[PDB]
Amino acid sequence: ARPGRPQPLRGTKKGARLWYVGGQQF
Amino acid sequence: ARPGRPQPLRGTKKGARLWYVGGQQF
Amino acid sequence: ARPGRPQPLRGTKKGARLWYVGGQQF
Amino acid sequence: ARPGRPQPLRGTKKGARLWYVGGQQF
Amino acid sequence: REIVDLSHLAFDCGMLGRLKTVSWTPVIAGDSFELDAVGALRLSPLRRGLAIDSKVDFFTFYIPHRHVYGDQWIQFMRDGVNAQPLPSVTCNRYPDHAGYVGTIVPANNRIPKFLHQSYLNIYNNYFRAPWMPERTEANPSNLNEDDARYGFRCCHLKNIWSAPLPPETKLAEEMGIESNSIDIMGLQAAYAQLHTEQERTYFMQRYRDVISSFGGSTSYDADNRPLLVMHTDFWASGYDVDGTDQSSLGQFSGRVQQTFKHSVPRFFVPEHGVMMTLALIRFPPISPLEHHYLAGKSQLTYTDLAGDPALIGNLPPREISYRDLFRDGRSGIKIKVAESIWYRTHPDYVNFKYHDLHGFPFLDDAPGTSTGDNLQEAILVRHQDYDACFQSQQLLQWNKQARYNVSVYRHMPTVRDSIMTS
Amino acid sequence: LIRFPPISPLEHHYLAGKSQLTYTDLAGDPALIGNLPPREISYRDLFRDGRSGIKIKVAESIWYRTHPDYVNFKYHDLHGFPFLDDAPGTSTGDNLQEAILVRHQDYDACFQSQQLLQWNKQARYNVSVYRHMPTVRDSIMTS
Amino acid sequence: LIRFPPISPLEHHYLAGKSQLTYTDLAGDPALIGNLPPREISYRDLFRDGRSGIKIKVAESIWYRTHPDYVNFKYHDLHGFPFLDDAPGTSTGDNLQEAILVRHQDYDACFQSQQLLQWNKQARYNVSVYRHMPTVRDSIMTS
Amino acid sequence: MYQNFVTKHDTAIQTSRFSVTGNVIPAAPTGNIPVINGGSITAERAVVNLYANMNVSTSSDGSFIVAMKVDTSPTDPNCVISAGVNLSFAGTSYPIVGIVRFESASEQPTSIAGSEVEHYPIEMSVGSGGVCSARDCATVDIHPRTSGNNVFVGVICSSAKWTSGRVIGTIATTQVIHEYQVLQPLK
Amino acid sequence: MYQNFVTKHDTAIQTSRFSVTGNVIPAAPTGNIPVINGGSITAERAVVNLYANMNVSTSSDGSFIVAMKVDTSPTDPNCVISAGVNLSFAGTSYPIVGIVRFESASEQPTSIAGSEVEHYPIEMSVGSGGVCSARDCATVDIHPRTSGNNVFVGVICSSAKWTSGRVIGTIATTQVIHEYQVLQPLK
Amino acid sequence: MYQNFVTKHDTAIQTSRFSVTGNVIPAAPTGNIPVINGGSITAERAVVNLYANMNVSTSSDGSFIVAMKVDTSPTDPNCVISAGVNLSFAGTSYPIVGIVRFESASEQPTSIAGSEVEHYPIEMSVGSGGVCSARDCATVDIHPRTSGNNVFVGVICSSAKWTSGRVIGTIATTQVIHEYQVLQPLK
Amino acid sequence: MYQNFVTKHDTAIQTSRFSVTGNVIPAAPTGNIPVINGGSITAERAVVNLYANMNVSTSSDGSFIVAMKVDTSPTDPNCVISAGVNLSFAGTSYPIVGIVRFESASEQPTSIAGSEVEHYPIEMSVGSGGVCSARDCATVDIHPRTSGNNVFVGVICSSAKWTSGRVIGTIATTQVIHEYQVLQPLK
DNA sequence: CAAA
DNA sequence: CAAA
DNA sequence: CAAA
DNA sequence: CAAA
Repeated sequence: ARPGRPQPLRGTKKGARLWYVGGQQF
Repeated sequence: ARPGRPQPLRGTKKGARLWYVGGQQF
Repeated sequence: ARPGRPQPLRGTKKGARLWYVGGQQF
Repeated sequence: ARPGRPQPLRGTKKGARLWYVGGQQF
Repeated sequence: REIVDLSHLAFDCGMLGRLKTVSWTPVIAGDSFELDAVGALRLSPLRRGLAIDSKVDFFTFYIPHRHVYGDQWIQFMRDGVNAQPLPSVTCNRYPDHAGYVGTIVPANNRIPKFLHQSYLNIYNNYFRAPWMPERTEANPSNLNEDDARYGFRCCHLKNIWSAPLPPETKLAEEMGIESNSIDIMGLQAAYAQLHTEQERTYFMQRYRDVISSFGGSTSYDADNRPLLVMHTDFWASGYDVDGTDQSSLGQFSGRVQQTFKHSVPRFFVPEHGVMMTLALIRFPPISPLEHHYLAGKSQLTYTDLAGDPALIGNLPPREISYRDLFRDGRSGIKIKVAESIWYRTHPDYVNFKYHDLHGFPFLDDAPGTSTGDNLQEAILVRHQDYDACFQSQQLLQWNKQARYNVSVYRHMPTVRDSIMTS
Repeated sequence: LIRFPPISPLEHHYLAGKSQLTYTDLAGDPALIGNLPPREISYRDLFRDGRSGIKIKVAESIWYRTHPDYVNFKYHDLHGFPFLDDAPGTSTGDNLQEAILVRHQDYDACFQSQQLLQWNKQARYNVSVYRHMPTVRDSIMTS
Repeated sequence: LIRFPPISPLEHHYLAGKSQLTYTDLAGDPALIGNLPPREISYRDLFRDGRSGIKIKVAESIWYRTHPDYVNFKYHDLHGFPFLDDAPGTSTGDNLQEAILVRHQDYDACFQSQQLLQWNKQARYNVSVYRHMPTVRDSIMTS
Repeated sequence: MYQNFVTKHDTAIQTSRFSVTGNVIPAAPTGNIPVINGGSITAERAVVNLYANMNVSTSSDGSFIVAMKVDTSPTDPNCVISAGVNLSFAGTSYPIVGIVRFESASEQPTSIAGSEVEHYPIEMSVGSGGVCSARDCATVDIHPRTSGNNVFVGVICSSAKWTSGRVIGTIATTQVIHEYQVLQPLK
Repeated sequence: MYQNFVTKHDTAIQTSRFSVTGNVIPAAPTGNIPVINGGSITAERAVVNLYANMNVSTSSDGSFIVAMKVDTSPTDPNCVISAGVNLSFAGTSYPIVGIVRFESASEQPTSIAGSEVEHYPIEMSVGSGGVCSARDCATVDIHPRTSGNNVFVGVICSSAKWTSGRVIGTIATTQVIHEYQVLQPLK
Repeated sequence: MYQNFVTKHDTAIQTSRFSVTGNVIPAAPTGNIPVINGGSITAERAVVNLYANMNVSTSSDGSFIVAMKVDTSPTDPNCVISAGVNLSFAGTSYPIVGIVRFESASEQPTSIAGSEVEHYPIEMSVGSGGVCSARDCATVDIHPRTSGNNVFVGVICSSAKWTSGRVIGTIATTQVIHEYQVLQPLK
Repeated sequence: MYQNFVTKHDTAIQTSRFSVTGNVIPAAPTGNIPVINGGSITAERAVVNLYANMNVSTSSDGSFIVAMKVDTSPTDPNCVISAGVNLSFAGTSYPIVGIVRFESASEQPTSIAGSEVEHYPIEMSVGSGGVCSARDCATVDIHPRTSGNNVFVGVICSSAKWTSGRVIGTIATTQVIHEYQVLQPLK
């Protein structure tokens, strides 16, 4: 049981690299 | 610029006497 | 007379055991 | 990410003079 | 050296996945440019309550006019008061068809090249997948309806299917053999060579990355790339408005509404150019139609489940299709992932029931399910995927109102000095 | 005097308007900016629907001394924002003065109902004045 | 697992139900409570609409070891409260197990619209796992 | 003024349309009523265009039906079902309409017994000699009462005294489990 | 009492008006329907005044249309389209109305095939022998389904049995993408 | 139950009343329409009682008008104008009504050219053979479009085929710039 | 669905009822109108049942009235007055109704001069040849304009061409100064 | 309020 | 505001 | 980001 | 929870 008033969920975000795609992609 | 949240205006109210009417009138 | 703003009621929950049913049941 | 609750934007307002118009204009 | 106050406010709005310019300021060689943008960002009214926040990204790049106008610029500057006037480029005969670069199409349906070329350059050097076709559109009129008004599309937030291995990734390297013998010394070089090839394919597709690889460097002028001056980002949260009438009582509408600052530290502008600042709102690619890769495989092999190190480090990539990740996954979309990558990351879950619930910013339809068996099209954010959850895009998907405080020190005579002759 | 800053989704940066960008514009060369005569430009040069008959004389490279407010066209026909959804003085004719002065009709658009005109206020004005003034008694009394 | 405490305006204290109140019930004599065999009673003995075919074996004087929740009958037909407005297992038949397990339909009554079923939740699951795992690079790189 | 965005019936949009021509054989509740749908609308939103001849080969006083297959996915006990009809008859017969619900193990019902039809009256916009109009809805339990059948709903049209003659118009009906989004200028 | 400021249809104000006289040739859905607009309203708010003769040179049972060109600017998938009609016919024919949507690469459609017309029923204020009245609206996808055409909407008027004779009234229709502001005394 | 306090039209209270008897000469839109007001209501709330003979000395298909002078004080671009009519004719002619706006430098217009009249359709309560009823309103720009004239509004009544005969009822119309206060028991 | 608890007219409950039989002598506004109430309802909520013969001993085109005595206690300038009528005539005459207000020093008015009657139009549910129906209300100043009289309100019924014949139905009318409480299941 |  |  |  |  946590007091606070419901907050919307944010980012699904750690260790080393995962995504290699050839260079930087935002 | 004044912070407060809008208040309704009150009385239009000083020096010496102005209203002579014969005696006391409320 | 208690100040607070009305709260919904929770659990109907003590001494020793009451419910024997053969093992653990959630 | 800034906490505050959204405020309406005010004035688009500095260095030296820009507007010469012949004299004072409000 | 005096202060020039270019502070100004702006009211904008755009589609989800697309990258829009929000404020561009021309600068001069010698200018010391500082920018503090502050304001709030929102999204068109939602259908139901709030589900999840959108990640908002703000960027501020600096692009020398030289990058745009080329050698033609060097002359412009060299010839000085003689120089052949710089050419402008064309937009379609519509007011909005200039949006992507933060401006109404001027009276003459033509905007300055640096605005357009910069937007491209920015897009090609930072937003598109390194393997995707480089955007080349000559003029703002070669741009289509959506793009020209809303900005180019960008990639979904990186996940197992939105951030695969470049499609042309080697899945096997063949080496020539005689008939009964093999040059083990050759087989040696063979591998080494492959290495150099992979290193590149995987993360050195851009020249700069290759050089950096040797432990060198490259001016932004080397490969003519916009200079990323500042990049902030945040999550857009808000609140629910409660229904209070006979039929609305018990209903809720989500009003996303986040305040934010985007500050750019004093910056020295070496050559005449543009300071462009763009935004990009996106929703994490949640789908009630996605499942854990392992739940999908039909024949679970040791090589999958076991997670044996000895294997995970020596097998070639794996070719799988969206079918393997979504129930309605398009099978014609093949992506090459890294082995046991499903053990390096867990996918978001949405009970199917939200499947047909209008109002949540989820992908209620397997990514790229209406673009065809084209990977790139699936990876880039289709903003229509969201039309579903907004009560009324009277101001497109999102919109924002902010004040851009800009202070620039520069060699500039005073207005008086300009208007006075003697 | 209540006013709204003249924001317009129809205005653009002067430089985005010029067709032939010359050194004398872009460069921002000091030597020039301090010795050239003013520049005659028309509202057309500042708004897409800018009335061309309205000529204004600005100071050279003044577009480098100030940045204009931006409103994505989309707000163009959105009833409710106090913006100038129509290039200034677009319905007063090729008359500069008329464009410069604030046309209050430009705002009728965004108000749900001017039952009390555009704006309205309620305030108390406290005023104290010292002055040579006989007392009301002295006025009404003869003797 | 979400559940609502089994409150029913149709349940009553066992003792209010018994017709012939015996010493062995009311008295609560220890000597007895510890040596008698269990007691077979039916749901009829606990609810007004209690299904009589449902027999349960309780411990003697167990009604003295626990008090039941009360709901004025009036809430009986009031749509909106998560109570069991119908004696448990009243529509599953003379089957005990079926009465004991939670019938979620017993609740359809109080929800304005199960567009997201009875309940629903949104949470973030932060998971950190240490494990022998080559790096993605090591997986994609051959040499 | 302010545009009204609420309505008792939202006519399906681009889908679920079937045109029906030919002879419509009205019937009495003592027999089997004609369900003029062979290609019965599915999505449970149905729009049916009428351009046929109202023929009295059977009884002079009867009723014909237009129906759709109820989507039973929703766990909600029952949802709203709206209908919007506009029929113009040649032969003055004082038409009449309403909403109905009936089950059948058959996927494409051609006719349904009258003693197997449930009625739900609705405010009739008009009921003149040759034109009935109505745009309304009603509450209907959407789950099959007999383990096995498919649930059907639709508008029924009756008359105390029919009259051979061409009939024209539209019969729209929908199960509200979705409210069509719409540009509301002020949001 | 309190004045009601909501309404299913706001009749265009000073603009978009066209008067139409002459012969109106009703047609059957098997052929091409008459779109009595040569100077078809644009702003997607249309007011059409009728003072013509309802002639039956073709079939006795048909329908004619009044239309307007939908503004497709809005990114919203679809918006509301309201209509307000008042027609008084001489020849008793029990009129009938509704809203329709149809596309055509042609800018000023003169007629449209019936198999190319989409219907949207609306509560008819009245549908007497010689006068149909209605003020309602419906939800309609405003984007061209076939890359290239222009989208049209309007009210259609039909009858099971027409009757040569003069017809008079007004046919108003609007695409709600703007709610007209209005003096509300208490704000 | 709860009493409804909203309404599309509030009939003027103690003021603005004029009784009109005599012959009403309906006309066609090609000519000048009869404005049966000599003592035209001012306060821009008008109630007109009818007890006259509908005479066809001119054309058989026409229309007559009842009007009032719009108050132009309000700075608001346009306000609502409601009308409430109840007409019973002897001669079956299927009446019809609506609201109109027209200007004229004349203070007490006796007739107005049809090509100078603007229409605004309104939901007709009823439109039977001998009785039209309606209580509705519409949005109308209240400012004179031509520097100099006075603005007029009112309800117009038309027919495709009139019929000599007595007509009776009431024609009420108002410019909403005031909502009548009213005893609401629960406040 | 959700039950609607608002309404333009609440019919008095157990009180204020009077049955009226006999001959109803409609009259013209030039003469004195028949107020068919001798035992005129008081509580200012009136329900009158009709089962009489519509006789034309006087003029063929007229009107009769049903009224009630307005309670003037309320200090509020004016309150709402609702009416709910349902009349079925034998002789086709296209009835018509509305609300009226008139004063008279007389406690039980038997008839009132037409030039002494104030009209307030109301949306007529229906106005067919033989049946008028209506449930609406209007704003009416409840205080006596002439120091001394009693104020009366009620529904008036008129026709352009009456026709001897039996009439049946109910005439209900009420001065809203009380909203009847009612079981609302969800509170 | 005698601002006597 | 002569950012004289 | 070569988690080189 | 053997309130063994």
